[PDB]
Amino acid sequence: VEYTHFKDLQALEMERGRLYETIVVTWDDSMVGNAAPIGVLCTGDDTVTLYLYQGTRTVENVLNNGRFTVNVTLDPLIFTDSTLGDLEEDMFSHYRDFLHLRGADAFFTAEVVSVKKLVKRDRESELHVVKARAGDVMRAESFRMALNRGIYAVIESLIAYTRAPLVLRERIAEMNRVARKVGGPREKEAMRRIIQALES
Amino acid sequence: VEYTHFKDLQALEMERGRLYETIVVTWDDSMVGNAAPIGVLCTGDDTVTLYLYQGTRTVENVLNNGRFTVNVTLDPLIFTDSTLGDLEEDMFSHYRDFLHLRGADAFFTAEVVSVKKLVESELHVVKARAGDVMRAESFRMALNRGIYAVIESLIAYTRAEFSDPLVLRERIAEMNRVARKVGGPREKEAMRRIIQALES
Ligand SMILES: Cc1cc2nc3c(=O)[nH]c(=O)nc-3n(C[C@H](O)[C@H](O)[C@H](O)COP(=O)(O)O)c2cc1C
Ligand SMILES: Cc1cc2nc3c(=O)[nH]c(=O)nc-3n(C[C@H](O)[C@H](O)[C@H](O)COP(=O)(O)O)c2cc1C
Repeated sequence: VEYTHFKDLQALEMERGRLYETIVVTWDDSMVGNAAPIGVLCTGDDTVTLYLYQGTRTVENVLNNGRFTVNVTLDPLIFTDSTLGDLEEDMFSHYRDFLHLRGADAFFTAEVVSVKKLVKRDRESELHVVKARAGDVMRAESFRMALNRGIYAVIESLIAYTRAPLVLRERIAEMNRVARKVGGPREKEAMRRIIQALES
Repeated sequence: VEYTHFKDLQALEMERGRLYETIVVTWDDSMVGNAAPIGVLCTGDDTVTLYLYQGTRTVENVLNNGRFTVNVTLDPLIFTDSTLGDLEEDMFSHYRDFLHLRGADAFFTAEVVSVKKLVESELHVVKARAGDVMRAESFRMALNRGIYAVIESLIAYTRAEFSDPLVLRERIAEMNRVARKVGGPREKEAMRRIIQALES
């Protein structure tokens, strides 16, 4: 596809504080491409943060060269093929000396400005918090939106509500976590309203 | 907000065989507005199908006057408020002899062309023709859960070794149901690959 060059992330309509599901493309020093789904937190007009688990090709590539592209797509097969295994050589395109996803609705180049270790606890792992600056922002005519799970978590909770015991509370809890993790104040307020109606 | 008029559903990039999550606005004889989330199956350039469970105001209104609008929004509080209770009067607007959702990114008028009663619960299958298609500048996409069903399945997949096979089995089963019901060939194929990978 053909890309139009834009100044920054506002052309992708990314909003400060939201986490976007994206395909992150990285490469080793032989320029062998790697792709994987990674959440990308928008922190400002031209900055993002990534939270990267240890021992993946994504983190090792990124810590080795400080470079990556973030790629917007809504194709479930790209998310699937880059999770179950590796994308084929032909899924990688060059842009200057960055690689990106062939056929991405939008991508931006990114350079690492800081990295920080971080203990994660849920249900203990150590992660890298990688803050980056966006360089060139490339948008195709096929771009519509960057994928965000906030609206989906509210929708799944409403559907569960319409059919409302331990599983339900559990579903509502997973969805609330997702909404707080990735969403904005409207999503979080939606979740509050739903939990309120469930308590009643 | 301002709308542009369009001929058919292609303007909203709805695809045949996909189910969209929308707000359906209906009204009684006194033109009292009702809004509720309803799935809308796109069946062609200007046709849709709705599946309407018994005993809602939505079905009562639609079977009574054979008219409604389908309204595109991604606002989580609108889905939430119209599920938990009722939208207030200022949430309805006029278009010709139809009501629509005030502030919708897009809406279309629809006229019932046939209805069929299905049998536990009673269900009405309502086929309708799309009339005027009205698109605002804020329009990006109509909401569809297919990509989210894949996304949820892939996260569950990456967490496979760390959770109990039973909840995992059930979550994949349910995301499979969603992709089947709402999704296109790519989402269905994605789910097929995921389930296969889990079985290996
Ligand atoms: C939708 C989704 C979101 C994900 N987000 C992250 C994330 O933000 N950070 C991370 O380290 N891994 C994340 N992952 C998991 C990685 O994609 C997964 O570990 C992948 O196998 C890494 O492969 P790699 O070794 O090629 O880098 C995510 C996976 C999915 C399916
Ligand atoms: C995301 C979502 C999709 C829904 N889809 C349908 C559907 O297609 N058909 C239906 O009968 N009800 C559907 N519902 C449930 C109704 O919205 C719900 O019963 C609502 O309370 C009806 O309100 P009413 O009495 O104003 O019509 C859906 C609910 C949600 C949250």
